[PDB]
Amino acid sequence: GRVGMPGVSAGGNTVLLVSNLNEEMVTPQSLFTLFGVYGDVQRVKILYNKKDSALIQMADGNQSQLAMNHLNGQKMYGKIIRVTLSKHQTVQLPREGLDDQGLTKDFGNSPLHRFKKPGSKNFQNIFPPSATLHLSNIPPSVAEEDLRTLFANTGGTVKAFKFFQDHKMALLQMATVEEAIQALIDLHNYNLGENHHLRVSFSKSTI
Repeated sequence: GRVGMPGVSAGGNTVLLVSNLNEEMVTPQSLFTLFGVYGDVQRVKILYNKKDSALIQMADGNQSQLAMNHLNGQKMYGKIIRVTLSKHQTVQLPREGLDDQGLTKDFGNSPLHRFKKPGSKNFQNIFPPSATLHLSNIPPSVAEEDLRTLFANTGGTVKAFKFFQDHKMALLQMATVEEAIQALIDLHNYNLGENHHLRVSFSKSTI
């Protein structure tokens, strides 16, 4: 085992509340890979009842408070993206994963992620943002010829792409860290190929 303490850095709540959204990226995979790159993630949900808000579910023990503090005011797309630890009961999704309505997203199957606890490929339980964007996914149906249109809409003006010649993985460079985080988030699920974005993330390397 690796856990058994009588508590954790959040409390055992497995939830993370968010506000001040743009309603233009805080719904699809983009938000899910946001909290999915800033740590482990259990689920997602969105709400608009007389107020714009959303909710994520996480491992609430060493990444939800970090992601909370750093995303609570980073304006990486055009909004304060307010964030806090939640204060109410967890979600329930007794349905297949969409609560038969769609405002919920039991995407915990991580169909675009392979994150794990510290011990390999990570040693900080989260990933800090940088202008460099390392990945695994380079399908034969999207390459520079379509990645051009992708980065041409992410936020920067480079996404310098460099890829292997004996594997299916690569790396990208945005012009700045803010558009870097928002660019790999925006394209984290954009390739439409057999590798269907195994992942994109930050690295110490450069291009």
